[PDB]
Amino acid sequence: KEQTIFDHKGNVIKTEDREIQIISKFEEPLIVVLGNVLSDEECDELIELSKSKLARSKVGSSRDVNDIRTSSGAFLDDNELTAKIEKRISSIMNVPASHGEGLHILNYEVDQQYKAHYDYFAEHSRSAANNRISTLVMYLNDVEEGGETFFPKLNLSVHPRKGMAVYFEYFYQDQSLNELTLHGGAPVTKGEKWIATQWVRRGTYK
Amino acid sequence: EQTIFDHKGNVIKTEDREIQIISKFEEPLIVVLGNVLSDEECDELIELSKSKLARSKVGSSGAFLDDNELTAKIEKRISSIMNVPASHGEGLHILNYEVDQQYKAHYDYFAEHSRSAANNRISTLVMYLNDVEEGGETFFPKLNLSVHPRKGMAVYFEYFYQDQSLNELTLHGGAPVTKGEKWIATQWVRRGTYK
Repeated sequence: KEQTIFDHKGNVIKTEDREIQIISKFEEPLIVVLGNVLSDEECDELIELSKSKLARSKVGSSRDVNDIRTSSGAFLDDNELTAKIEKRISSIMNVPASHGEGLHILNYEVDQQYKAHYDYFAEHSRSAANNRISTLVMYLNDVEEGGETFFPKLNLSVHPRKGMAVYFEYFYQDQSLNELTLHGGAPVTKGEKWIATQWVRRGTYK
Repeated sequence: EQTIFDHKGNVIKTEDREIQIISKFEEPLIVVLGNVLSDEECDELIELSKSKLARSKVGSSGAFLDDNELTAKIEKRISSIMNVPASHGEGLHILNYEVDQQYKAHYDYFAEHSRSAANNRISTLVMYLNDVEEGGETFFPKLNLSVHPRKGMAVYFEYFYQDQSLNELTLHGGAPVTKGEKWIATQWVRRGTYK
């Protein structure tokens, strides 16, 4: 029987540049809370990179490619920081960084809510052939109240904490296990919430 | 259903320490908590357990620690976390696990015909006092949830539901240590006062 993609024994993941803590696991589908994934400074820098990229990509600017408004503008431009972090993430996720879509940065304001959703795409969808297989959500700041990552079919919540992350995979043969990774963010009620996400495809993506 | 544990938001502010709410299994309620004990406090609890043993030997003039300033401070902090007075607690119980030792999964509440059934336990806090190289997870087999040991972290869970099938979902055990050793402190809380 094919084992989980995430393949780590023990209570830490030793990456080239950082020791990540394995905090807790829901065992099937695999959902893993991870500590110390990003430094505080790295969290702050990813937020700043997202803001500065946006401030200079408006209408009339030279590089306002149309697709960035619908809706790829949340992916960071490549630089030495994003390469460093994607390399670390690849050790955590056991999949080369070439399979990653790249660091996607998003913020949630008070009382905003998304529906719970799946991260993988629908069958016969455009991305079905080389679908997403696993996700890493990195919390880039502390949230005074609300903002939990909630898995409603499992009744499991992961609360945001700067530098912490939640990993989950949905590449199971039994499709019901993949559907149990349905998830959304509980509303922020005090503060704001910043996350970086790495979505990993079955095959190479970039 | 309103749980005994009653905390909104992402931190628990006690009188002497801010605790992080890391993750929650919502029913029955299992909460992973960060920053419950300082590293020094973890080291001290272990030392205290060892010093208490070095005095119980034959000819001298059990896992529960004696009451002193350290245990009083910790039980006060724990009482804010668990929303139950420290007087309901059995007191801090220190245990260690060596490589390849295992206990059967079990409930923390007592059987109905137990001497403790009339004042039964209602909730547990397990505090990890050291780091464990490999193994040692706290596992809930009916829920398929594991909490890995991390020095200064804790797992809280309660089993005081009227829906008794929820209490029966809190079956738990420690998975064997395969590298290193595991030290924990546990506070078990009774429905009424105990001490």
